[PDB]
Amino acid sequence: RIVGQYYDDKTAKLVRKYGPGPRIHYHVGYYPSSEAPRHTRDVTPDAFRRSIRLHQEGLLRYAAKIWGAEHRLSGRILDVGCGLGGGSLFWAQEYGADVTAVTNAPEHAPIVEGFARECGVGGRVRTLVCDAMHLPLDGGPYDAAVAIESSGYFDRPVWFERLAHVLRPGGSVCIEEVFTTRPHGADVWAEYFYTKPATVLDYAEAAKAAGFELVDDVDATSETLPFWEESTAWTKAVLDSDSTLSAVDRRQLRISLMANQALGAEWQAGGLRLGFLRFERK
Amino acid sequence: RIVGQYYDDKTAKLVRKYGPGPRIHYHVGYYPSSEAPRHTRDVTPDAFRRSIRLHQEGLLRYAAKIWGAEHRLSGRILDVGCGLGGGSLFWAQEYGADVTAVTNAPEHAPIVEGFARECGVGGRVRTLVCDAMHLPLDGGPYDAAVAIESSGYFDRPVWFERLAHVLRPGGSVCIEEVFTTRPHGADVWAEYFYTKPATVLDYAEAAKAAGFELVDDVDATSETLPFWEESTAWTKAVLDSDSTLSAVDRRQLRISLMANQALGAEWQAGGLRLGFLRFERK
Amino acid sequence: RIVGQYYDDKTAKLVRKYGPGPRIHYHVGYYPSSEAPRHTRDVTPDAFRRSIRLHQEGLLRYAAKIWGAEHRLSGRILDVGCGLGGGSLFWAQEYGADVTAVTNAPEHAPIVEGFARECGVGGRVRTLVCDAMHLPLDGGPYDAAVAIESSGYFDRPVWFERLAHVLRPGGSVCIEEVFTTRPHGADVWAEYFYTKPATVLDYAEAAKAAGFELVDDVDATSETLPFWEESTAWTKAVLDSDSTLSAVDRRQLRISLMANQALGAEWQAGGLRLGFLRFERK
Amino acid sequence: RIVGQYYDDKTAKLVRKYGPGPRIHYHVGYYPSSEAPRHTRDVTPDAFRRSIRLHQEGLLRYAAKIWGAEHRLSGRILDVGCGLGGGSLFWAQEYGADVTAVTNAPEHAPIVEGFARECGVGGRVRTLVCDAMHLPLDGGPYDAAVAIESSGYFDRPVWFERLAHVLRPGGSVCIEEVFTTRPHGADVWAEYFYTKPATVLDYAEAAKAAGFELVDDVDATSETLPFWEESTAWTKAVLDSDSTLSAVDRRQLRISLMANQALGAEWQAGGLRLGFLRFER
Amino acid sequence: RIVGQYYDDKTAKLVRKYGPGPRIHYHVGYYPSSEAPRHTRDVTPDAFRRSIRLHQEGLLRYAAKIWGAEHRLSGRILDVGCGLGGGSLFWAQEYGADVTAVTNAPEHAPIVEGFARECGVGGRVRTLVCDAMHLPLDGGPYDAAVAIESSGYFDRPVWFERLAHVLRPGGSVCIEEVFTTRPHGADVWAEYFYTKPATVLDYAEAAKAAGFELVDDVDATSETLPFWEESTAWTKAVLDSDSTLSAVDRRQLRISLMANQALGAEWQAGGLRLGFLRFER
Amino acid sequence: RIVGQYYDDKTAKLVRKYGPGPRIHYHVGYYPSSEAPRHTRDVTPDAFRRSIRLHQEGLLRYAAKIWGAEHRLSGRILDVGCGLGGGSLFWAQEYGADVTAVTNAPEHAPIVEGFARECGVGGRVRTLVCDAMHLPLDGGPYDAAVAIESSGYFDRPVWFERLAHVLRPGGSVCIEEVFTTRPHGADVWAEYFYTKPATVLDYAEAAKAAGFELVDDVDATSETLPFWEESTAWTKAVLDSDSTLSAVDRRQLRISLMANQALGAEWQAGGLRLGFLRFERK
Ligand SMILES: Nc1ncnc2c1ncn2[C@@H]1O[C@H](CSCC[C@H](N)C(=O)O)[C@@H](O)[C@H]1O
Ligand SMILES: Nc1ncnc2c1ncn2[C@@H]1O[C@H](CSCC[C@H](N)C(=O)O)[C@@H](O)[C@H]1O
Ligand SMILES: Nc1ncnc2c1ncn2[C@@H]1O[C@H](CSCC[C@H](N)C(=O)O)[C@@H](O)[C@H]1O
Ligand SMILES: Nc1ncnc2c1ncn2[C@@H]1O[C@H](CSCC[C@H](N)C(=O)O)[C@@H](O)[C@H]1O
Ligand SMILES: Nc1ncnc2c1ncn2[C@@H]1O[C@H](CSCC[C@H](N)C(=O)O)[C@@H](O)[C@H]1O
Ligand SMILES: Nc1ncnc2c1ncn2[C@@H]1O[C@H](CSCC[C@H](N)C(=O)O)[C@@H](O)[C@H]1O
Repeated sequence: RIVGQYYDDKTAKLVRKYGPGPRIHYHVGYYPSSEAPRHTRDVTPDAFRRSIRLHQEGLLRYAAKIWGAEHRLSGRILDVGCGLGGGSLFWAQEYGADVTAVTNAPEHAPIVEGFARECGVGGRVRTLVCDAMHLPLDGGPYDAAVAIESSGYFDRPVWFERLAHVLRPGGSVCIEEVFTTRPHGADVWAEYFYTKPATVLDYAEAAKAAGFELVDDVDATSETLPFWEESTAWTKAVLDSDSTLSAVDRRQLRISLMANQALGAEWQAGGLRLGFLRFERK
Repeated sequence: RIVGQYYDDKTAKLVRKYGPGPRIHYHVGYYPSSEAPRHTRDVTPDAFRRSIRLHQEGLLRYAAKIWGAEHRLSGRILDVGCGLGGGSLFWAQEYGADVTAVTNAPEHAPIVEGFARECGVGGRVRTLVCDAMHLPLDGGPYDAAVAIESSGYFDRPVWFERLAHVLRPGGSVCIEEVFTTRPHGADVWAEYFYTKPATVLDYAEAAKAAGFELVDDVDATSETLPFWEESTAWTKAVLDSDSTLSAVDRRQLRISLMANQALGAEWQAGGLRLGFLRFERK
Repeated sequence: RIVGQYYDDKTAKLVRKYGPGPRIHYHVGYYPSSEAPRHTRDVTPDAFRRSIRLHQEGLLRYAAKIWGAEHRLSGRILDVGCGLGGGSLFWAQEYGADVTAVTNAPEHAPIVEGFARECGVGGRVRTLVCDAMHLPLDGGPYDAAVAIESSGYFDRPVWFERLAHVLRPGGSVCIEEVFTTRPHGADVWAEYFYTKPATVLDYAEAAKAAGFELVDDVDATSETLPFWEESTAWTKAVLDSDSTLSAVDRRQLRISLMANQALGAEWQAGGLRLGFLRFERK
Repeated sequence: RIVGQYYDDKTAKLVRKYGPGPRIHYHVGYYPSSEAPRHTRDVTPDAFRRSIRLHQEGLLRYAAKIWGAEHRLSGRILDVGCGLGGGSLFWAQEYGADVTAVTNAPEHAPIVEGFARECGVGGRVRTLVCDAMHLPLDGGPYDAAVAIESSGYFDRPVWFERLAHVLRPGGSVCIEEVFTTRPHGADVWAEYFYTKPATVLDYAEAAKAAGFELVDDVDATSETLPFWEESTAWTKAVLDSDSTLSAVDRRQLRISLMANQALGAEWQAGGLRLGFLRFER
Repeated sequence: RIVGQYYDDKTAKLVRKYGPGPRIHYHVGYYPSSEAPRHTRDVTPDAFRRSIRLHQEGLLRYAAKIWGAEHRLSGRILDVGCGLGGGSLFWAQEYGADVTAVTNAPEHAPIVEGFARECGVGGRVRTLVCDAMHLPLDGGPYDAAVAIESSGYFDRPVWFERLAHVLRPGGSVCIEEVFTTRPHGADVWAEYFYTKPATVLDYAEAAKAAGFELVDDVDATSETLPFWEESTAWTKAVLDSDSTLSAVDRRQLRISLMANQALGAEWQAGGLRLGFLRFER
Repeated sequence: RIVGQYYDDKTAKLVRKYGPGPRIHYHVGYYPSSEAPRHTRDVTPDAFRRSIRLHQEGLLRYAAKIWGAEHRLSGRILDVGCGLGGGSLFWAQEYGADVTAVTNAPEHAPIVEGFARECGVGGRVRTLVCDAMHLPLDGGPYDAAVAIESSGYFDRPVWFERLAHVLRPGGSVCIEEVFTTRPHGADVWAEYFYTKPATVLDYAEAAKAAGFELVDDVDATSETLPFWEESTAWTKAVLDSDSTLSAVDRRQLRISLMANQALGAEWQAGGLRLGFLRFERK
């Protein structure tokens, strides 16, 4: 949709906040203690940035553990909604996977190829720019598909049909996602990020219809709540310190801070769930 | 029922361990800090008994909070799988509910009424020896059903259907239960307690087919883990201190001790969720 | 006897787990390398059953070696606490002994004679339902008594006195047993098996007061530890593979699994010795 | 200075609260689960003092764990700001260390010595009534120096210079202290106890300039916050229980309660950090 | 030399014993409990080959554990004396490494390449038909070099010199080998397999003179002694089972049995050590 | 007896073999794996010496663990049969004990005071030269007594009476010792070292008579067997390498080697037991 233009235009802010390096993640970070680190020695934007980065990697490491990526994500896999390729390179390098990276933000694909060349995995990571519900996917059967915080953009009934045609029997669909637990329980997240979160039931119903079984359903809501404290704290540090900010840039950072507070309030209100689902194709 | 007789044989040990009347609870306790109490001066059996009982009440006090017991559990309710009446009297005394307590252990029904009479609520607490998913009940339409750690013995598709007919529109089904998060994630729990734990997804599927919306899905695994520490230390204390135990009782307590360690381990292993659900009748 | 009835109720599970006749053993197996067998290709229940049985025979073959069974256990012997006859037939068949097998489980006496008859040794193996430390036995003086993992149920001061009268000068008492090495070092063993383990010192004191010299005190704790690995893996295999198990049997097997881990832990903790003793009558 | 006299004056009000032991401790307690014990039906002053003393002892056990006192704190050590000798005796008895206990409260020195004898380690524990930033180096090189809640009273640069000359190479300097995490973050603590708390960076800079390497930094703010609830409860239990309290001591106790209430609020406000540090020479 | 031709000749007798996989291994097996599996009622040649292949694979899993192949063996590495490529493929597949596989048996090079494709790592595994002590350094610096049972064929000083120029600083050199523990301790092994086994000290001296630091030394003699019992059993199972064996191959098999019997006796005589070593540049 | 003159005269050989340093032990070493280390890089006498020394320290560390020396051996204790003070300094320094070191070899006491001064524990370690069964012991009640491989020289009935007068109630007697398990089962050890080993029963009988209870009985026979391989190997290395040996010194080393082989053969023949006993005064 317009979401590809919305993801295009914030390329600059993502590299500012979640860069640099070759692996830039754009998803919430995982704090296995449900507590944000205390930042004392160093309260500059770069301190929160590196802490956000490290715990965003912690999210991937945690997922590969509970999903047993050693055998389930080491083969030929789809990285649906790849962002800037942080996840894509993570599977390619940590588990040797051959990755097809999918995005509807064209500005992003060349960045992912750059970063893959960079780490030397350009022969095992490929991008393609299309909608993930209409994608023609040459590349034979894939052993798995991973969606880190992108399935909220998808039509789930139709998306799971798509994956049923391109995933071999017994292949996995691994989803990290914001879900509702009550109705409207993720509205702040939904309206601000142009997503349409549903319940875990909705995902399971749509996946069952296309021939997938739910084999794992993990609640990481409490372990990802600290991400909003760090995300907020970073935004405050930039506003507080950098005096080269134009009035326009300063207002976007302000709007980002205002949103991070309302998102963090929602996260703990009990109406949403940060989940890790894994489906197996029947 | 084999398990109905299993519950009858438990009464004496249930009464000794979960303390005297009038409210005797047979569920896990709720430790809001996810820390076990440090019993530093007094490590007697009665000291762990009291702490276990205090937090078993806390479970109910907590559940009353998240479920809005003041309007949702203050009317004509079903208390399904009622144990020795602890939850029955709680709802009847703390929220004025008219409680119909259901159980398949005949030995327990007179116990509960003898305790309801003692508390001056004998006219608003009656029992029904019963299979939860079978009887007609001519108690007119019901405002709510509560099931605290009993629904694991039930055929959830059939049980929700029963409830659909006896519950009024918008009436609630409130569940505290051990669910699986992946297949086999509660095998110790299942085989030791004759229980058939299922995933929260299955509960939602079964309740939907019967006409119920899931409107709340709270986690409390880490807040109930300290209960296994406390229950293990009670059993250790009794084995260490009580020298008037028959070899038969001592063996049961040694067995209970082994079970409590396996259960506490399983609580931590990730395959298991202690959650609170609330459904609403369409 | 409460424990006599406990042994009667065990027969079916004893027969299933410790393999079919004619020699059915109910003691720990003896692994001379203190290593458990690596079952690399076949991890079926029957594969662990066979290995357990092979090493249960090895226990007897080992004990025959260290005890000089050729001259010491080839005559008129008592086999006290005889189980299902495994040891009885071993001594009768491998060393030509005339065996009087003693037990307090009435269900087991016909089992043993049906197996002695099948092996053509029915005239040199008779049973005696009995308390070990009570009956008169008019089997004339005896050359030896053997007690393989049964003496833990006995009053050792009284039991050695009985034996002193029915044994001839220089006759041997051969014991394999779980002893304590410090108080409480075998509490799991004791409470789960209704047993009263004592230190080797107590056995020596009791046997001295009755007229017996201790002439051999062998350790075999580390050589019998692998048995708990094997017994645990058998139980795991049955739970994993056998889908026709009643909830009752499944629960017993889940309980046995928990017990086997606690026992294997206790075997390693230092409070416990699996030893072989030989006494000689003065 | 006036501080050494300030410690002299509160000797009796401090043996009442934290005594009698032979080990009296004057530092916060360590609650490993980060919550105070629920106190049963005994809510008397002695019930709370016993709990306070318990977790005070636990703080030293925990410091001894993370510092590996087995090797690092079992030799010839300085106990810098020994209070009433509770920490000094601890190292002497639990780790077979020889301890030189430094204080600027001359009244406390006899009390530490008397208690060293009654424990039978008087031949392993001597006192030094002096300023910590002017330590007699006659007495040979020391293995380590430990400062439990005393270093907020020190000129850190100067103190670490003194330590650089009395401590062998590789010697450890083990510190438990209230640090700041931001400016004015420990002002209630500072202005009430006459300390100058500084950040962890300040401490590492001063240690560096004297040849010391920061090798360990543990945050124990959460685990010591309940001390203020037990310390507040004890005070309330005293005002509530004994009606044979003079108006003057009843007002001193009251002021301590208001202080404990202000101190515990600042402990959770974010601006402060109860930390454990170790430097190597 | 004559060795490279000696490896060429035994290609068929070695695919028979240790194939077919796509991973064929030519090193002893690792039996972590130090005893061979009791073989049931299936005592056929394939039953033993499967067991031999199992613990051969386990040796590489165990080496990967103690070497931490996650970081050290997951980059651009040399597989020095790659045999039929079983170890090469292992590092490519299990640790996402890029592998240059060196051998002096030219017949083995196609077999390693063919198997690299069939596993889909042919773009991560190239071969080098050359002498290990004359390695082409064009091909950029390597992260590590691994030598599973090949270094007994090497001039260690010269080989480590070559390694010092092709390996980045901090690069690892991971060796599994038969070492001597005393003079003549591996003579059966040496004279049968055309090797010159040396002690661990010899290896560390030669590595040092080329700038390498010995950082790990594990003794696995006990855990690899059962390989000779399984290897002997397999041979017996073949002589016993198939009566359509030519006299010539029946005599070659017989000689291998006498060899395995002499080799396993020397493995327990004390004079030899199956070891795992790691050097850092 | 003459044993003090026998212990005097081998002062030279003990320092040669088990020195130097301040802690020289003269007891068997403890190898927790029951396997002697493989010595390959370095097979000189000094390699075996240091390995013997290290595992002799391992014996003390193991004993303080199973005896909980932190509270049981940190007080005022008797080190009966102190040798050259290795054990004495170990308790004084590792657990802060105040040690009275007893010996009948006067040449040895000044060596122990030297080594105590040396380590700075001269104020907490004192020697006295007398027979351990007639010793006047001023020094109030002692909290414990330790005997590492010396009680074989003592009259056990009489020695335990002595300890009953000087040990406070609840104090420990900690014995490491060679014991017989069969008669004559330690004859090689006994005749060569002028000891009179008895059974564990004999020790318990004598200790019970003077008011002690046996609370711990550990079998370390298998863990100390490797000591004879190292002790032999050292003796061979000295004979093999050192060419400055006189014919007399070379014959004593030969005689020592011949004895170490016969002692090592006895150790595994099953007739002796290397034990760690702990008695508590009633
Ligand atoms: N309809 C659609 N089809 C394909 N990709 C879409 C899409 N809508 C949104 N996306 C992509 O989904 C991603 C959401 S955030 C990126 C997630 C990334 N895997 C990470 O965690 O690092 C963006 O890359 C966005 O471009
Ligand atoms: N099939 C069935 N039908 C109705 N009740 C059942 C049942 N199977 C088990 N139960 C009941 O469910 C309860 C299990 S635990 C007791 C729960 C109680 N609400 C408490 O927390 O104190 C017992 O009352 C048991 O008798
Ligand atoms: N009081 C008693 N008198 C006689 N036998 C007893 C007894 N108590 C228990 N036993 C027996 O002791 C045995 C325990 S285990 C079975 C042991 C058997 N020798 C074997 O190893 O196969 C059982 O036969 C049990 O019936
Ligand atoms: N300038 C100074 N020189 C030496 N000691 C000082 C000092 N200023 C304060 N102190 C001492 O440092 C201690 C602070 S509080 C006491 C801490 C003690 N280790 C305990 O935990 O119990 C007091 O003994 C105080 O007298
Ligand atoms: N001089 C030399 N240069 C390079 N490779 C050599 C060599 N001499 C022997 N080799 C090779 O080293 C290997 C020895 S055995 C094969 C080892 C292999 N890593 C495996 O475990 O399967 C053979 O491939 C042999 O051809
Ligand atoms: N009758 C006796 N009275 C006191 N000591 C004796 C004795 N007979 C032998 N000893 C002493 O007992 C010791 C035996 S060996 C020394 C053991 C020492 N604790 C160690 O393990 O390091 C010698 O010191 C010897 O002199």
